Amino acid sequence: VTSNHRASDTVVCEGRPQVLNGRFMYGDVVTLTGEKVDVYVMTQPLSGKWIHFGTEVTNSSGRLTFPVPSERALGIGVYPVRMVVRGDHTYAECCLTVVSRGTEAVVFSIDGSFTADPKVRAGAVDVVRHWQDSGYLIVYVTGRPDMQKHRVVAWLSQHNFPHGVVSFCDHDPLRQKAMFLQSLVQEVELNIVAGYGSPKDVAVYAALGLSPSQTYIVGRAVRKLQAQCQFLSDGYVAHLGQLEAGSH
Ligand SMILES: [Ca+2]
Repeated sequence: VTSNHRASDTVVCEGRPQVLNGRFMYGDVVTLTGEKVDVYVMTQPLSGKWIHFGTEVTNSSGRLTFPVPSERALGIGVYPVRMVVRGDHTYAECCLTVVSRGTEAVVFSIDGSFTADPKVRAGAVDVVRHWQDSGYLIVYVTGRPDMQKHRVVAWLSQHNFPHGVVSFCDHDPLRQKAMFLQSLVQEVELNIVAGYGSPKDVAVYAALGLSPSQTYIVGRAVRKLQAQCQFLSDGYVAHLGQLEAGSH
């Protein structure tokens, strides 16, 4: 019945082609195939005024790829995006983040970093907020399908987690996470300087090229992983203290 539309938070380096993606489903029992969707960008992020950028048609799997015209390409900043289904005026929302080349970022694996509605680990929000206030782009990744974005984002907003680029899976979640982060590093030209998560994430970060100094993992240390990461045995609050007195 009710629409369950999702639009991908898109991060892109300046000057580079800007491409927005979305998927449009109802109830994903129903797939919105072959329907016109209008793409809006709030080019003045605090104005509340939407600008129609163009229109695209969803494919057989309800997906949408919309290219931002070069004449309308957005400068460095974060811009709200809304994709409206013309047929019933339902919509999805996501942010377009345009960054300067070599922008430094921090990755958090949502379930493995933040959970213990699941309860939130103590001091997690403050660590993320610390990284953002220190000048780092926040990137949230999760193995969950974007079908659940509506629930995930809400959770993130409930605990007042800082605004960041949120990325969701379709398949193997680890290959997707690894390759996605790789695409951030090579095609978006981000400088990922630290990765957070649970033990299963170590491999992923290792695949990115992150050193064990830069890989923070929750829960007491595990011997197989011994030289592959830093364990946050004492918790996020303690970790925050150890960040604040510089350790990174
Ligand atoms: Ca969650």
